[PDB]
Amino acid sequence: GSLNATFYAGTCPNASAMVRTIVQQAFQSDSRIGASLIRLHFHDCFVLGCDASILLDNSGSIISEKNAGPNANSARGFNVVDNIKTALENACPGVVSCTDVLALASQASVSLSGGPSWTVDLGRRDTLTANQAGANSSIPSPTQGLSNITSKFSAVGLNTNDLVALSGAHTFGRATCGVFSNRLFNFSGKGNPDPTLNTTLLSTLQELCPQKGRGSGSTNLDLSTPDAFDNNYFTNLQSNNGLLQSDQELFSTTGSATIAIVTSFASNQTLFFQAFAQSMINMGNISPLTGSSGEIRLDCKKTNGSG
Ligand SMILES: *[C@@H]1O[C@H](CO)[C@@H](O[C@@H]2O[C@H](CO)[C@@H](O[C@@H]3O[C@H](CO)[C@@H](O)[C@H](O[C@H]4O[C@H](CO)[C@@H](O)[C@H](O)[C@@H]4O)[C@@H]3O[C@@H]3OC[C@@H](O)[C@H](O)[C@H]3O)[C@H](O)[C@H]2NC(C)=O)[C@H](O[C@@H]2O[C@@H](C)[C@@H](O)[C@@H](O)[C@@H]2O)[C@H]1NC(C)=O
Ligand SMILES: *[C@@H]1O[C@H](CO)[C@@H](O[C@H]2O[C@H](CO)[C@@H](O[C@@H]3O[C@H](CO)[C@@H](O)[C@H](O[C@@H]4O[C@H](CO)[C@@H](O)[C@H](O)[C@@H]4O)[C@@H]3O[C@@H]3OC[C@@H](O)[C@H](O)[C@H]3O)[C@H](O)[C@H]2NC(C)=O)[C@H](O[C@H]2O[C@@H](C)[C@@H](O)[C@@H](O)[C@@H]2O)[C@H]1NC(C)=O
Ligand SMILES: *[C@@H]1O[C@H](CO)[C@@H](O[C@@H]2O[C@H](CO)[C@@H](OC3O[C@H](CO)[C@@H](O)[C@H](O)[C@@H]3O)[C@H](O)[C@H]2NC(C)=O)[C@H](O[C@@H]2O[C@@H](C)[C@@H](O)[C@@H](O)[C@@H]2O)[C@H]1NC(C)=O
Ligand SMILES: *[C@@H]1O[C@H](CO)[C@@H](O[C@@H]2O[C@H](CO)[C@@H](O[C@H]3O[C@H](CO)[C@@H](O)[C@H](O)[C@@H]3O)[C@H](O)[C@H]2NC(C)=O)[C@H](O[C@@H]2O[C@@H](C)[C@@H](O)[C@@H](O)[C@@H]2O)[C@H]1NC(C)=O
Ligand SMILES: *[C@@H]1O[C@H](CO)[C@@H](O[C@@H]2O[C@H](CO)[C@@H](O[C@H]3O[C@H](CO)[C@@H](O)[C@H](O)[C@@H]3O)[C@H](O)[C@H]2NC(C)=O)[C@H](O[C@H]2O[C@@H](C)[C@@H](O)[C@@H](O)[C@@H]2O)[C@H]1NC(C)=O
Ligand code: HEM
Ligand SMILES: *[C@@H]1O[C@H](CO)[C@@H](O[C@@H]2O[C@H](CO)[C@@H](O)[C@H](O)[C@H]2NC(C)=O)[C@H](O)[C@H]1NC(C)=O
Ligand SMILES: [Ca+2]
Ligand SMILES: [Ca+2]
Repeated sequence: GSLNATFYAGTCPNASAMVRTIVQQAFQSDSRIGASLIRLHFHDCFVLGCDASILLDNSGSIISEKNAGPNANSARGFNVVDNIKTALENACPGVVSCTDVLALASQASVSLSGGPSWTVDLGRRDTLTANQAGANSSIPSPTQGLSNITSKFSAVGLNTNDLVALSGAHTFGRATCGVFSNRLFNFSGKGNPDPTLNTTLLSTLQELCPQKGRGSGSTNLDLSTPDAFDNNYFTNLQSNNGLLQSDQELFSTTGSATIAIVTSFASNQTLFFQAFAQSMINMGNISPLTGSSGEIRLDCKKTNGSG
């Protein structure tokens, strides 16, 4: 419905700088926050479009996406999002959508982490509903395999190029034992660890995530540069060092078109950065609410009139 770069030009011209300022503050105490923030945009877009559905808390009317499988005890940064919103509301009351906040924060997070900048498209509007069931089914799982994951991307209009570049977001941030422990001991019922997992990594992960353990351990998505936004994620894959089954599958899946793309990104960081920016824009374009559909939420946690 034609999101555009200049949507707030009249009404909140400095929105981008303001978001960036808050995200930078946030980074001061939490190295992980930029990663968590971009993930929220991803999880937002993949369920009923980039409509801030994910942000909504439980109520009598709302069964929160926060409780969905991919989100529960995993998704994070909601308080920081509130802090960004509070700044915007103070400068430009009633203007900037939560859906837009997520898009803007994503760019700030990458740029602040040494990554590329891109021109965020704006004009999204905030949903009055959540779709927990959609979150359970629409969002890719790390263990469902590349074909299913690729279908899930297609399903929202994102192609293989998009999939590989976007997977590059795993260049920063963290993962809990449970999302990758299937690799560790009895992979795919084989009785052995995933052979595509670098044995050096395997050994440390095994210690981190003991087989009859509680699963509290957490580690870096990118063992090379856990916080910098760079192409090391791709180089890692070349060395069997991708963390998630879904990560490594991009390189190790015999005959996958993904392999050449990863190699290309591994060779040329600039190329990866350019592709990542375009892909972020593409993801950001998924099924927006626009015009007078939806609302501008005053508090991202709640529909207007609920708090
Ligand atoms: C990026 O996306 C933005 C959102 O779509 C664009 O801005 C919107 O642009 C429209 C105009 O096309 C703005 O609409 C108006 O809103 C005011 C009230 O707030 C109305 O009074 C006004 O209506 C009168 O003018 C009409 C002519 O346009 C008459 O036909 C009408 O009878 C009235 O006399 C008008 O309301 C629009 O009228 C036409 C309808 O088709 C339309 O449904 C109705 O909304 C709108 O306010 C604005 N939204 C925001 C948040 O700014 C944006 O467009 C550019 O920037 C704006 C500010 C305008 O200057 C546009 O002319 C300009 O193209 C766009 N930017 C780019 C580069 O694409
Ligand atoms: C790594 O993961 C693998 C997957 O879990 C696992 O593999 C095997 O898993 C199970 C073993 O528990 C195998 O299933 C069994 O198959 C035989 C014969 O086909 C059945 O006789 C078994 O029945 C059992 O027998 C009684 C009846 O007499 C059952 O009532 C009872 O449930 C009992 O479990 C059993 O059958 C299953 O029974 C329950 C049904 O709901 C299932 O549909 C049915 O399959 C399975 O054949 C085998 N799969 C594969 C791909 O190999 C690995 O376990 C191995 O180590 C041991 C635990 C031992 O089970 C070995 O046989 C396995 O090879 C596991 N490997 C490691 C090291 O952890
Ligand atoms: C979407 O996925 C989430 C996460 O799996 C569903 O929520 C979870 O559902 C389970 C079981 O229905 C709850 O669990 C218990 O865990 C045991 C299962 O191994 C049960 O035997 C035992 O009864 C426990 O009470 C989880 O607590 C729950 N997890 C979270 C974070 O909320 C979710 O399911 C929805 O919510 C449930 C509470 C049920 O009401 C479901 O009917 C309901 O569908 C999934 N949501 C949708 C729309 O599919
Ligand atoms: C590493 O990746 C970067 C980015 O993808 C490559 O540089 C880009 O190369 C493209 C060409 O494929 C180049 O393309 C456009 O811009 C032109 C106008 O400026 C336009 O006329 C043209 O139609 C294209 O749309 C693009 O500008 C450029 N991006 C940047 C930021 O420089 C890079 O390419 C190598 O260097 C470029 C300049 C070109 O000479 C290529 O032929 C080279 O391959 C990649 N390096 C390597 C070794 O592959
Ligand atoms: C298991 O993980 C190991 C550690 O990451 C990995 O070894 C390392 O592989 C890299 C890549 O070749 C080596 O790096 C040099 O060269 C490139 C130049 O482009 C640089 O980017 C690097 O920074 C570095 O200069 C690195 O030295 C190497 N470390 C050790 C101790 O060997 C293992 O890779 C082995 O298998 C291949 C990937 C191949 O590269 C081997 O040479 C390498 O030893 C990795 N094991 C497996 C099976 O993937
Ligand atoms: C391609 C399919 C994808 C799968 C299977 C996947 C799965 C996962 C999993 C399992 C985690 C760890 C969750 C946890 O341990 O709590 C995670 C974290 C993360 N995801 Fe992905 N994801 C995918 C795509 C994406 C995309 C498209 C983006 C952004 C553009 C993204 C950004 C992130 C970030 C930054 C983290 C770390 C978050 C943090 O530290 O808070 N992922 N993802
Ligand atoms: C646009 O936004 C930026 C950031 O919020 C504004 O600049 C900051 O202004 C404060 C207040 O004096 C300073 O403490 C910061 O050091 C500044 N940060 C940066 C990155 O510049 C800026 O003034 C805003 N411009 C307008 C017209 O409102
Ligand atoms: Ca959504
Ligand atoms: Ca990195």
